[PDB]
Amino acid sequence: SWIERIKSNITPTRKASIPEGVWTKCDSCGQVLYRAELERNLEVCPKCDHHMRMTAR
Amino acid sequence: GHIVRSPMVGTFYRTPSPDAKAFIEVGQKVNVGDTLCIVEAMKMMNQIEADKSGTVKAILVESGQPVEFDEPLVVIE
Amino acid sequence: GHIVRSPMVGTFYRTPSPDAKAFIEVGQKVNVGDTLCIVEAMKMMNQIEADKSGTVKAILVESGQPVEFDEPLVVIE
Amino acid sequence: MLDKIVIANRGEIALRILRACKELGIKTVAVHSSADRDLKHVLLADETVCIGPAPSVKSYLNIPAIISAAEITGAVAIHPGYGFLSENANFAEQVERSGFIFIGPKAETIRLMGDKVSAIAAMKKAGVPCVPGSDGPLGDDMDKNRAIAKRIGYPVIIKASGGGGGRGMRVVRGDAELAQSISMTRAEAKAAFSNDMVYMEKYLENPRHVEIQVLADGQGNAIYLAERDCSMQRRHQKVVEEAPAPGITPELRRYIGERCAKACVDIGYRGAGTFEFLFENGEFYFIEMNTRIQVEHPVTEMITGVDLIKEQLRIAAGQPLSIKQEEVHVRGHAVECRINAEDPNTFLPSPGKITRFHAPGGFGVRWESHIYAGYTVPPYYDSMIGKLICYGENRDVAIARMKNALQELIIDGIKTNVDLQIRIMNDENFQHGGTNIHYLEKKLGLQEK
Amino acid sequence: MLDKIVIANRGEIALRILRACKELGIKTVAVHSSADRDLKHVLLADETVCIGPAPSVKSYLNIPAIISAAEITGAVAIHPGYGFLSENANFAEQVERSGFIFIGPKAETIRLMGDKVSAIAAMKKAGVPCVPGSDGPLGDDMDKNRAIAKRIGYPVIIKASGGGGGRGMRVVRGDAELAQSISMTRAEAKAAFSNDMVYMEKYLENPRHVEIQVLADGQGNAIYLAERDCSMQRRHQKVVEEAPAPGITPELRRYIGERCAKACVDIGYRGAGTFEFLFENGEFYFIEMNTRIQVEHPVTEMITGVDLIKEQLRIAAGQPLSIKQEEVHVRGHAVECRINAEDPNTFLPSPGKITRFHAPGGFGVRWESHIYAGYTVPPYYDSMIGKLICYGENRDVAIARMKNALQELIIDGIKTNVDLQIRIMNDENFQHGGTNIHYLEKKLGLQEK
Ligand SMILES: Nc1ncnc2c1ncn2[C@@H]1O[C@H](COP(=O)(O)OP(=O)(O)O)[C@@H](O)[C@H]1O
Ligand SMILES: Nc1ncnc2c1ncn2[C@@H]1O[C@H](COP(=O)(O)OP(=O)(O)O)[C@@H](O)[C@H]1O
Ligand SMILES: *C(=O)CCCC[C@@H]1SC[C@@H]2NC(=O)N[C@@H]21
Ligand SMILES: *C(=O)CCCC[C@@H]1SC[C@@H]2NC(=O)N[C@@H]21
Ligand SMILES: [Mg+2]
Ligand SMILES: [Mg+2]
Ligand SMILES: [Zn+2]
Repeated sequence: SWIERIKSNITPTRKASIPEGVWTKCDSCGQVLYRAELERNLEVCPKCDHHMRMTAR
Repeated sequence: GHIVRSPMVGTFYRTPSPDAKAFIEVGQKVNVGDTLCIVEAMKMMNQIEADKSGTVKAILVESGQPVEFDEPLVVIE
Repeated sequence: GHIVRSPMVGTFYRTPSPDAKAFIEVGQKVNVGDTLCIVEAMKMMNQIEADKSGTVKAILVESGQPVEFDEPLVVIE
Repeated sequence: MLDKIVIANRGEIALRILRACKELGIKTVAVHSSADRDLKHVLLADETVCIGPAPSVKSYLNIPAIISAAEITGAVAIHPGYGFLSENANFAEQVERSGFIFIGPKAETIRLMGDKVSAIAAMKKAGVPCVPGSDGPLGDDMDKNRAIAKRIGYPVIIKASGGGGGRGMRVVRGDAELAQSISMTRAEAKAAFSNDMVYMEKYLENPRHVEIQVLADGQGNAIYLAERDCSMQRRHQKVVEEAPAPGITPELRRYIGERCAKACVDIGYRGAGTFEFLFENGEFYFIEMNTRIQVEHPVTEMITGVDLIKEQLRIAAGQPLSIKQEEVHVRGHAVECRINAEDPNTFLPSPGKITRFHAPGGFGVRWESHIYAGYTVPPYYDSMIGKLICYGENRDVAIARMKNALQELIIDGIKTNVDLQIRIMNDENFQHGGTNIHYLEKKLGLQEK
Repeated sequence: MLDKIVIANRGEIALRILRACKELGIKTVAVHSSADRDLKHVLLADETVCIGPAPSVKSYLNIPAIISAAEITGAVAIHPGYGFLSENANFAEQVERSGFIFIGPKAETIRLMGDKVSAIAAMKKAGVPCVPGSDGPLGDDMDKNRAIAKRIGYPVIIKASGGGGGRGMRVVRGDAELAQSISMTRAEAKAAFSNDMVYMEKYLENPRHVEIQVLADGQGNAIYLAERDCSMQRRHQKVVEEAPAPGITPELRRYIGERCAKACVDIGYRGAGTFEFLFENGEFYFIEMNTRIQVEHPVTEMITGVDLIKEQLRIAAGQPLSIKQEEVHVRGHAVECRINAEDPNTFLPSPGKITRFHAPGGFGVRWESHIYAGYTVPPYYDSMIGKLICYGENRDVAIARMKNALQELIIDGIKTNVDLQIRIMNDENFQHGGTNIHYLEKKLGLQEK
């Protein structure tokens, strides 16, 4: 009866690769962010609107 | 006792680097402020800090084994 | 007490003929051997005989009202 | 249209007929037994009549009580369905004469085609090919019996012309026990079906059960719908039936369909019925006619889009066929899988209560039954409790859905033949499609040490 | 074919997608919330991942957690479904870039067509007729706003271009409250959907909701399947949807379908999406595009015979369209009837436990849901618990079956909108077919003394 299952675990061998420089973090709130989104919102975490560093240029 | 659970989803790593000592290990107790594991997600190797000071009774996961939200990680008695 | 039930299906008639006295009527008790009603089926007007001698407490059906198998007809206390 | 009819049957076919009736706006009357008081179709019906006690003979075969119900409620016809009084030609005669309309063929063809040997003879006369055999009921001329056996070729099988339900058939390996086998087969036929007629028909070792569905209004119109194939059988009882059948090119489809339509015209057939066959090496050998609505009727409905029961109820109302032969189309492929209350292996009925139940649903999956939670299966009749389907645009898709649906399905409280259905579905040859009837019987295997 | 995908959704569409995946042999990954641990589709799935707590924002909209699951399990695509992250163009961008395949349109068209006004502009450019209105987002030039209002003709309606779910729309009776109405509508749009864009579009008083389904592989192929009609609505929320729509002659069908196919080609559309419309006096006025798989997708599947989800999963695997425009056929008529956990009148959600449940089944009746006995409805998301269908060869037959199925259906423990469905089905005008969208709203009535 599928209504009562075993609650099996996931297989570790499965492995997918995400590019390194496409996901950033905001330590102010902890919400992971999409680097291009943050960089397009003038380095402003859209979650908590916490300003961050920006390059002079 | 208490069980601390991963608050996000991602690969489970205990050693911060490919060849590194584990942040914690069975036996040695931890305190409120200390990193217990690494939950990688999108190459951003995050860290987990306990909330109740006590002995590390056991570790319910293994390095390289993906974990889900609220997935129990370690039980503190 | 006991309830005698039609053993077949068919139209329920109490007077054997279109203008006839009822075989039985409330009040007057019956005996084991006596016709209680007529259950017409295919124009073959059959008859029903009680099995337990007792008072006719009531009649649960009415003339012209079809009845089914094991349909309760009269309850004898 | 018929102003009201009586569902002279019980269960899956009863509920299905009830749905068809309510669709066509024809009020319904449910004639139930005392044990089947809380059936689905009973509870969903306008008017419910009890005709007898639990046993079949006392209650559902009590032709007098059924006609009583039909007269008291004012019906103007009756649907027997399949099983109980499906092919009882005398029941048809009585219903015809009593003043009501018998939904199905006229009793005359019931008598002609209910005798297997007369059916085969008329088929030969009408151009339908037939299996080699006696070509007549077996007499006591043992010399002639063995001459015919030698002429057709051993092995041979004895079948009671008045037998039914896949019983009363025995295989004869040689003349050594031919007389005793014939005598005991006749005795069993007498005991069960009260008829002693026995006949000899050739035995085939590599058949592929086929049957072609036909609708005829009895007014010179007879059409043939999609094919079928019930190859999988256990004890000659069908379990899985795929419609159409793999490898039946449209040429053969139309070739045999035209002959079957001509046969229906010749017999003047009325109602829905199916000419069984047997297939091998591109040949057909008539073996019977189930002059009723079969059990695997859906698998023609979902691929043809035509509701058979509605066609029957229209014919009974006197309406001729509203569907031409050309306008009938087979679009795709289907599969069906009966659910039965037997033990998955011992094949012993296990009636009981169903604690928990959950339909499949999902696209293309059709669930016909009456069962539900709290429904105590009565240990008093056939063991079928559902005809499940899975229509696909091809055989692979249909099997896939079946697998998924069977996964979803839960029926708890009584053992059932779901494990076997899953195992058949996973079978490689079955997924290829085209096994011989024996396939399942051979998989059964034999003794092990 | 996609080696594995993640069902980034929950419920009826989640279970349906799971069935489609298992059919096509594509392993499945169920991303659930902590409250939805014992969903059907969750339990029937290969691998289950929990991504957050009960609320929508913490768990199911947690794009990071969904991508986490998709990376850990090794998927190579994701299905969002409809609702949650269906039209979040940024979600599409992230999924595209992260390394996985977004099952649906490319994010670019999500952005272009998720803005209602840009969608209407591109439609005008592509030849699709559009409703009179602002022809641009509303500025603060009250003079121009009132000039446009006078030009199109009162009454008028304010709709947030970034709004969704039939909310954030207000009808303006006159200029007296035009400014305040606009301000509060913008405020509600900001509060809910974070977007302030508002625009003015003419108001129609006698519309007949239409929407034409289209499949395009994004490689220059775009086909149009059968029509639809969601006329019946309560608070602009659909309840009943018939497909095709009464009175849409094949001429209009093909006329609008060719234009919509050309539009899909011009936009280079990829995935399954539906061009809503509005109908009256033989005219069409585009109003939106639901660049996803709608909720009433079945009612095109059963009349066309094509499984839409399978078409999507094939397009995502790079396969072009395997169905030509000519080979698509509409054979019959359908009807659908959502089941929701609201009070039958107050329209207040009533989540709880379902003590007893019984599917309809029967010919032509399709039951899509996940509910079952013991399933405690979570008081945390939308109130839909099943998309029930009844396919007929004509509208009368389909309604009849619906009536019968609704009769059979039992769902106990939580109040539901079955009484209302029965009452709508019995409605004379509805049975005739062709009511205006308001029909149900007008039947509601008004105050009584
Ligand atoms: N002449 C035959 N040769 C081989 N198998 C047969 C023959 N006749 C019947 N059978 C087997 O028995 C099954 C049922 O035969 P049928 O005559 O339809 O009996 P019933 O009336 O019991 O259904 C057939 O489908 C076939 O598998
Ligand atoms: N211009 C309009 N005139 C009349 N009714 C409209 C108009 N625009 C929308 N509606 C009503 O609102 C419903 C939903 O509109 P739609 O733009 O699709 O909003 P949503 O994005 O909330 O579904 C339509 O089916 C229609 O009944
Ligand atoms: C990127 O290549 C995906 C795999 C994760 C690599 C990192 S290196 C640091 C951690 N140690 C380890 O074994 N794998 C993790
Ligand atoms: C035949 O005409 C069917 C109706 C039954 C007629 C008989 S006459 C005797 C019974 N009395 C009565 O009122 N009807 C019954
Ligand atoms: Mg047979
Ligand atoms: Mg819309
Ligand atoms: Zn932040």
